[PDB]
Amino acid sequence: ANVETVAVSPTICRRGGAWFASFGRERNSGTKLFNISGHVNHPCTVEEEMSVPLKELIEKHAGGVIGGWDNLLAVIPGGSSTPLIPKSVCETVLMDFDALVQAQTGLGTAAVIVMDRSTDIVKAIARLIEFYKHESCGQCTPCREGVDWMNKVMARFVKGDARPAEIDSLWEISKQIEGHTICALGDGAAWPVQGLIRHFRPELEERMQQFALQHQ
Amino acid sequence: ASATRVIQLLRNWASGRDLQAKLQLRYQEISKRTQPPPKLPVGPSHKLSNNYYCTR
Ligand SMILES: Cc1cc2nc3c(=O)[nH]c(=O)nc-3n(C[C@H](O)[C@H](O)[C@H](O)COP(=O)(O)O)c2cc1C
Ligand code: SF4
Repeated sequence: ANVETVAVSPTICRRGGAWFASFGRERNSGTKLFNISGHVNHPCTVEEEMSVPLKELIEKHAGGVIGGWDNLLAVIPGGSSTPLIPKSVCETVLMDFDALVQAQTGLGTAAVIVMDRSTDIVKAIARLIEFYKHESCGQCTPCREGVDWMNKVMARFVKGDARPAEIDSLWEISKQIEGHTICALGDGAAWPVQGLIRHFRPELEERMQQFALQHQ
Repeated sequence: ASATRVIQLLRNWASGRDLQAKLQLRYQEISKRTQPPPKLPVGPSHKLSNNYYCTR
């Protein structure tokens, strides 16, 4: 059991399950710790009710996005394993399991990472993939080989060496890792690239265009 | 051919057709024995995605 889950249990016993279930939406009960980091004025850790909207949490406890809310580019809501969401989704999304699942991003550890409009999103996702490549235990074939493969592909994506067709290839590669490994680390490596391709494909395409035009 | 015009006329009268137009021996209208390199396209299964072997 997670330490937060173990640590909230005596309070639940003392005050009752009804008190804990009074907070949040149905099937999303209780309070939660949030770590807001990245491009915020006041990165911090707070305790808040579950279904709090993301924008309200960011602008109330983290001092708002650096440069204003209109400077927001993307948010990773639940740690590196969750897919990122663009600014248009963060306007009304709530911070619980169900709402973030409907947003195709998941809640995870409730670790909000904020990236503003000055962020190279491709570089950030490639750094996350490098982290997963360095953290893979190597036991099973899909993680051990495919995560390294996607790391190389994303490293080439950062410069722009690749061709647009490879993007689809990358997608398929991630699909061959997800659901085919012993543990969920493979899923946690496959999902960030899926989110980046889902929401920022034109950025990758224009990077490849600029690389081709610069290097004949 | 190198035949003199009188021999050409004799050949054409004997055969009944103009032989100089369609000669059995090929002189210089054939292709060069040295050619530029080719390129040779690949094929329909050379895609990078949506190409699972179980579908083909
Ligand atoms: C690669 C990987 C790393 C994980 N690391 C942690 C971790 O550091 N701490 C943690 O509490 N759970 C971690 N988890 C999730 C554990 O499965 C989880 O702690 C466990 O299921 C406890 O369940 P609980 O959240 O109901 O208490 C990790 C899962 C994966 C796949
Ligand atoms: S998916 Fe899990 S078990 Fe398989 S290689 Fe990666 S870390 Fe090891």
